[PDB]
Amino acid sequence: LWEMPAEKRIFGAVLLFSWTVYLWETFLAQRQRRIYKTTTHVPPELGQIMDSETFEKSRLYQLDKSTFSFWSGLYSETEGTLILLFGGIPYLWRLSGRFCGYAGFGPEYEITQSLVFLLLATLFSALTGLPWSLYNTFVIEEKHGFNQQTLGFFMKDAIKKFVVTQCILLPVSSLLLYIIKIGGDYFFIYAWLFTLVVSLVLVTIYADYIAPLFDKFTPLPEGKLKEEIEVMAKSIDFPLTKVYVVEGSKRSSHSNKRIVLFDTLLEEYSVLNKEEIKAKVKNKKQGCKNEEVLAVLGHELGHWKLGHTVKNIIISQMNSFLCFFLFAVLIGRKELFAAFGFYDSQPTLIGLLIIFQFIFSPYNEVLSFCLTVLSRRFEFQADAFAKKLGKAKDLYSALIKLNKDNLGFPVSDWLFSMWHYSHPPLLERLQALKTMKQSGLEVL
Ligand SMILES: CCCCCCCCOCCOCCOCCOCCO
Ligand SMILES: CCCCCCCCOCCOCCOCCOCCO
Ligand SMILES: CCCCCCCCOCCOCCOCCOCCO
Ligand SMILES: [Zn+2]
Repeated sequence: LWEMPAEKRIFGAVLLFSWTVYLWETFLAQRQRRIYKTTTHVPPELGQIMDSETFEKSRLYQLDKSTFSFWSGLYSETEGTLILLFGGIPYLWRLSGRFCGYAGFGPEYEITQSLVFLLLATLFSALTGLPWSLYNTFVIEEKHGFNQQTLGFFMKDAIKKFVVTQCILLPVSSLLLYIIKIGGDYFFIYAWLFTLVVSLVLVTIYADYIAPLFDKFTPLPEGKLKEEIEVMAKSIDFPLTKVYVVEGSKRSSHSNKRIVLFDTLLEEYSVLNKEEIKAKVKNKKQGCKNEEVLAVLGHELGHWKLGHTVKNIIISQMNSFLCFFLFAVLIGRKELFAAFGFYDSQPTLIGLLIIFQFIFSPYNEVLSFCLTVLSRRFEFQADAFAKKLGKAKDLYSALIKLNKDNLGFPVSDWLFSMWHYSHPPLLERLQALKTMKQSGLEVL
């Protein structure tokens, strides 16, 4: 192994790391699936939190998602393994060159060929994802009562998302690739700065110019909820401007500056809210009453007051800086390219692909995991901020009702949930909302 050629050590290590992660995640998923199969009546830590009918409905939902997840993750690991072993990436590259030369563009036009590759690669991935997304939407989600869309809506939506993605992706990619080629030895600072500016622009225009292409937004109607939101926002110096409702119910009954609220979150504005004896119980409808929406807003506004959003932005740009720096260190190493079937050329984009996705693999995994732990910490802090606003009782209630409307299963394997859950389990959140309050607490 030591004496194995570097190009073989590189390829082998990327592929073995892939398989290792996949086996670790298959192991974890099995432990969680076992809980769905095993935990067949409500535990006593939970009598007050779910009734037996909702519990079975959630267990059955989550178990179908888990089975679908096993097959998706097996197909995805196989497809990736086979692409790597049989050179699908050099193949698609050479195929992109072939399109270029029948349009009169020779190999010297590398960025052009790169943009063709970007189009085909994203198309391929879009196409191979489509059977799975259709099955999840029109079998799993349909079966358990959540899907609201037709196939025609689904396909209209998919094409529009793909087109809009290309409209932004390709021009931005031609420039970033140019910048990389024309800077140096400090090109990576300008590469980093350009991606920061693109990221800033995109985030600044998304609400007005991209989001309304895909969803219907309407102002929250005048009433008691609109006014309590305004009071709360003032109370924390939040410069609330307008409250909008997004008609998520065009897609799904699931429920999740400006404030935007899903209509499925709102008992009295959900579009989806608008028999042998009882009949009456068939009045159990979706969304949260107003005092619950407010506590959830209290939580969301905690992410703002506590500066979590600013911390996430800083983390992502420091990470982006670090990766562009290391890309600069590594991109002259011709063995990295040869590992993946690029012998006669070292295209810049192929370089980004290999270094950011393959070589940086272990760092990407460690960082994902670190961000997941941090996320859990921020969620407890946002819950605690709503407690501090005086809304613990309503947030407690809110989390139970949303868990029910979305059929969350509130028992999890501790290892699976440590690895995967960006929000702490429901029961851990409810216990935290029950604790005491405040005095001096100056016992540092
Ligand atoms: C290459 C295309 C692959 C197509 C995707 C199939 C995904 C397989 O997952 C199936 C397992 O879970 C599905 C559960 O939903 C069906 C419920 O059937 C009714 C049982 O009462
Ligand atoms: C020679 C080292 C192999 C030890 C780890 C086994 C990896 C198995 O994971 C495969 C899972 O993905 C399905 C597609 O890959 C099938 C080939 O795996 C064979 C591993 O030699
Ligand atoms: C993990 C805690 C989740 C709660 C807060 C979510 C905050 C969103 O953070 C994601 C930010 O990433 C997008 C990058 O934005 C680019 C802005 O560019 C910087 C301009 O100076
Ligand atoms: Zn939160």
